[PDB]
Amino acid sequence: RNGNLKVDQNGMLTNASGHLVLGENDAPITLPIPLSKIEIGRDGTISVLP
Amino acid sequence: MHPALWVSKTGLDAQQTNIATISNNLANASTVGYKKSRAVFEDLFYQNINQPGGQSSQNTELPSGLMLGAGSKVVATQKVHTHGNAQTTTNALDMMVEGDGFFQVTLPDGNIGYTRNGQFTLNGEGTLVTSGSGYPVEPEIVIPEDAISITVGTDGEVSVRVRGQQDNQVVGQLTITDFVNPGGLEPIGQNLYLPTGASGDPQEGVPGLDGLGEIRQSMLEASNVNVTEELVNMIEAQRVYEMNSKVISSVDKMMSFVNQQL
Amino acid sequence: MHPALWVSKTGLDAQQTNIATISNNLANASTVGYKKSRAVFEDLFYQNINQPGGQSSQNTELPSGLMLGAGSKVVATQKVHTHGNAQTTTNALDMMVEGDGFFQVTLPDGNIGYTRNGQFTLNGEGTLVTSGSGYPVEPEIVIPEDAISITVGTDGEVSVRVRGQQDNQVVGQLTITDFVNPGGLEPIGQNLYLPTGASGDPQEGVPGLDGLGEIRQSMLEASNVNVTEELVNMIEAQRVYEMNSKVISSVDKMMSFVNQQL
Amino acid sequence: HPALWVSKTGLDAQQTNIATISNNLANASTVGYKKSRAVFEDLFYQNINQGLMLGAGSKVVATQKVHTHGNAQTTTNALDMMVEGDGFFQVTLPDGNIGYTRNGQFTLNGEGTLVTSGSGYPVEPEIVIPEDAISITVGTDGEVSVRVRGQQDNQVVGQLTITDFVNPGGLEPIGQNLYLPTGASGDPQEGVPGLDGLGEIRQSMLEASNVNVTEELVNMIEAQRVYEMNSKVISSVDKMMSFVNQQL
Amino acid sequence: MHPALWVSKTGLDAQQTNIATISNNLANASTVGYKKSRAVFEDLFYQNINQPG
Repeated sequence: RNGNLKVDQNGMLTNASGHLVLGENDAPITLPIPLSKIEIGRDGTISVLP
Repeated sequence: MHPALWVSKTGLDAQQTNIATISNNLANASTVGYKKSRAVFEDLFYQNINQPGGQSSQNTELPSGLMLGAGSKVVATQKVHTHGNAQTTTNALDMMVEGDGFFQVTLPDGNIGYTRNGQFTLNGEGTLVTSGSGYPVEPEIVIPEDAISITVGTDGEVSVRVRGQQDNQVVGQLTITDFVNPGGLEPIGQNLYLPTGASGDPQEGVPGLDGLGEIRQSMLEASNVNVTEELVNMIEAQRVYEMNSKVISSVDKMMSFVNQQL
Repeated sequence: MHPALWVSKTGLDAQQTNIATISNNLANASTVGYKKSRAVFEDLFYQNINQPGGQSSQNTELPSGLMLGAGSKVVATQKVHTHGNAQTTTNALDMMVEGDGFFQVTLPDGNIGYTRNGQFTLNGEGTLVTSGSGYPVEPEIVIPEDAISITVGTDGEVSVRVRGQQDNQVVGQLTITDFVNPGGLEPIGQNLYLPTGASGDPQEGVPGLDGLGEIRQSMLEASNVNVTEELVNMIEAQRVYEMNSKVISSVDKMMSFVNQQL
Repeated sequence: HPALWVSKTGLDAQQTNIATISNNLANASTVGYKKSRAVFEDLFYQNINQGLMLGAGSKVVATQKVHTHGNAQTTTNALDMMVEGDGFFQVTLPDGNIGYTRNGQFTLNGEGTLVTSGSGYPVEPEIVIPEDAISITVGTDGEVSVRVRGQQDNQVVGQLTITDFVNPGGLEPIGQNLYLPTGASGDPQEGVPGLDGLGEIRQSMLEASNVNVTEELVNMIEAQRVYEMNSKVISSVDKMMSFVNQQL
Repeated sequence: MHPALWVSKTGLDAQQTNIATISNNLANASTVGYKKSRAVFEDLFYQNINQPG
């Protein structure tokens, strides 16, 4: 229940404890490296701007 | 020692780290390009006592599977790189980045440190340097002595006006660096950051293309600290600090009753 | 440590955002073509301790459940795009849009920015540009050096008076862009907006047909801020901000009293 | 010792009470917000000997939302509106169910559909403002019309509707100034906004919060003192027990 | 220390620039071949918390 998330140098989404955040395919979320604006949705949808 | 004593002591250290983080933000409440930090807490591991050895799981809602925690700790002091407000100043040598970007300065040891502080000035030779320690800005920008006014374009192009020559002449162009994870940068003081493994690779470019920010002349980026927010966090951290001391006193008084009465 | 401590902190944060929007409106009380903003408040989620309408321990629906709020926040900043008052000037290059429409300019990156500011001028080559940073106006309007006066038609037709010639020569046709939701534009400063996903497709055409506004020469559009309203909104924001600090102080006293007693 | 736990319920009751007060003061500027007050009741009683009654403390059983209409705020925007009476704007949640709101700060999306100025949920029924419109007018009965150049008389693009509930306090707040109908809320009564008890749509108008900031500050005074009073009983029982096991 | 403090500081500086422009024109109310001046205002950057769209 700790939502103190962060983005590493490779885009993998982790939390404050270092645990990798699971995604839609039951796999860790890996976002594109060159981001411009991360805007998480209310339902959990992650919309990012390249 | 008694386990209850050390569990509360770890809570006291966590709050003491939190206090030192809050006081750092309030001290840097006027620094230009300063990003506030927040202490992140997490619990310490849970130990099975009534299972033989370190065996775990099974019936965790029974005396056999009772698990006891070890306290709390501060795992990371996270830098909040929220864009700060702009200060409009009349000095023509101070600059600002709106959006993502870091100014680049050349450290004495050779490498380049990345800064959000745009309070620059000129040295004896005319090279643009930081108005603090004096580390030159990369790329090197040299101002001719006959120049009258310095104009820095929104894409980093520095041009000067020379009397007797219509139209400005360009004497250099700045570049700014953006990182994949600016929160992974290592602070070294002097409003300077150093690249690390968790940060990523320095991605330079013209300030205004490929998602980079723009250079604003005669403006300064104020610190993004919220003085009221720090004071509210100070209240919560103070009361939690006192609460853990109550437990330590309670354990000491309980044990003092044993060896005295018994 | 106490829910009321953090619930009131959200109220403090909400007012700080609210005051920052009010201060921005008063700062831009003389900016040409500036649309005022208002912060949009909303409550946070409610903890569902007791279900409203759910069966109780005696099989009776609860007419009102025990739902605890979490505070409030500013969720959006809505810009009111109502037309401002007109200022009559003697400059022949400053224009105004009577009705919906935005002038389009070419940004240094290459994209098109949309502006309500009409203060324009000419560069060295005679192309119509912005009076501020100097970006050209789309479509480019080149004023020949043999012209003695400039007349901008109601439908954006630019004509110049040339000595030795009757029937003034037309040198270009200006077009303006309207949006279904101008409040969805992204303010990038410099009186410039960028199209977004919720702004809608740009609709470009002659200034005066299909719901587009008309261009008036030698007239400027004043800001639409209500200076008296911002002062009253500052009175409200200051007092609500203080009253939230009253709760945090009272909770601090409560926790201090408990530590001394318990 | 039951005395400690009796006071602990009194401490927990006031902590929940202060939480509602802080939420009332936090939402002192939220448009269309209804303040709520905590409801206290005493716990069950016990007969020890048998006719001696001993209480168990107190608790907060409900947070009653007072749906009294707030004051009026005059605005210049042509899309924010207020229901002058009883009624709720209905919006379409992403889940497909219809949510109900009293905040009237609306706007248009990319296609012209009327949506909320916050999360962006569409407003039911869907009203689409054409790109040729120069002004938007909302009547006292929800009749939305647009002024189109080159054509005399405003054409009607739709008509807004509102819903009234027998017991608005039975609604379940889900944040974002939105409510979900529940079992005790009632049966959603739609209709023309202005007939049959339904309120009237007031364009370019907003409904301010109805919180009484003076009352909340006074409520903090009584809640704080009673909270500190219950701590004194706990401290006294602590010293009473500490005296006995030390004396004997 | 406060976002409103910095925003209003820019407003004060802008108005001082506006007044000095107004004062210069009134000082040169009798100068031959003097062209009056007008101050051009423009808002600064907007911090992007939630992206529109």
